[PDB]
Amino acid sequence: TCPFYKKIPGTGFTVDAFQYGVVEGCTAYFLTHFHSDHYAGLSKHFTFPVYCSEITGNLLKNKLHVQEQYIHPLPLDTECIVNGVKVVLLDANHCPGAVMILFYLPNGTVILHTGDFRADPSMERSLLADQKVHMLYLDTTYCSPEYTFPSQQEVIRFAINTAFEAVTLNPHALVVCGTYSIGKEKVFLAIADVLGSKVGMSQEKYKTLQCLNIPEINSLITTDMCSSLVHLLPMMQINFKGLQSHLKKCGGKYNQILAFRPTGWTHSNKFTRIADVIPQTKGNISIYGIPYSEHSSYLEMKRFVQWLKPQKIIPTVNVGTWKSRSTMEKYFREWKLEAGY
Ligand code: NI
Repeated sequence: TCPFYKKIPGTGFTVDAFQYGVVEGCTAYFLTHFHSDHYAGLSKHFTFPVYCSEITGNLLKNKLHVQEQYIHPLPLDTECIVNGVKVVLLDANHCPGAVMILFYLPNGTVILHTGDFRADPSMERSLLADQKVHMLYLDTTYCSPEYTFPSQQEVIRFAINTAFEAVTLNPHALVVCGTYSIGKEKVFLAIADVLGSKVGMSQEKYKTLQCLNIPEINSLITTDMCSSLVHLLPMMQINFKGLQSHLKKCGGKYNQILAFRPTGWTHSNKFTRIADVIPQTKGNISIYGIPYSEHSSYLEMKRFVQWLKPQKIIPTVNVGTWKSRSTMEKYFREWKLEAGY
């Protein structure tokens, strides 16, 4: 049964609600982005209208084989009418194709659903600036002050300089980057650009990347592993055993691996500056864990919400425990009293 925080009152609409069978009263199903916790339940047998971005629609058609007649892509930053309700899709600064959705209810209420997002001050100059929002359905993944991490720009700087140093010291080193979903493509693309290489990968991952409208992508990626000195591997293989086994397959082309594991936040963020990060090393294999996040830090979240001044907030992440829910409500009240709304 579909939970309340996936339903949009006063409409026939649901958001990221594909795993509950046929939802009673739902005339249009919105999908914020192509991550499996959110698309869970879609397939080629789905026969209700799906509303999403153009990129999310390319992935629905090519990866899950949803038939074209049920896929309704919408342009961003553009007022659209769906089943007689005005909607707009905004960039969520999450993974490729990820959107937030503004719904303009017939009774005059305005609702923003952020999907998954990384809040940024640049959102304060989108179409959000123009009007009041009554209810916010908020990605609260890191809604606690302990959750600090660097900008994406600082993390990429660390990774490019680390990779370029290693391979200039040893021209026979291979760089490996872990992946399990779309998102975080800047990690491997930035590293391959500084090394003058294409990124090599499996046929299934190359397929996924071809759906993403990334400029000049044919120049950046390849399924020919032998021509490439940056390889992508499934995240599960990013460990000493998996990497040893990969090096064996490269036919004595390489004598060292440097590997990156993009994570979200980890507790070593509570102690160590990005500058000071060191790898785990066994023999000729080193593994860096780097805190590349596609969700808001606590401070980024707080700034967006205090700017938006919503009348009511409905969390969409960490809603399963009483202690979580109570923690989040406390922070929302602090933010409200501090800013005066
Ligand atoms: Ni996500």
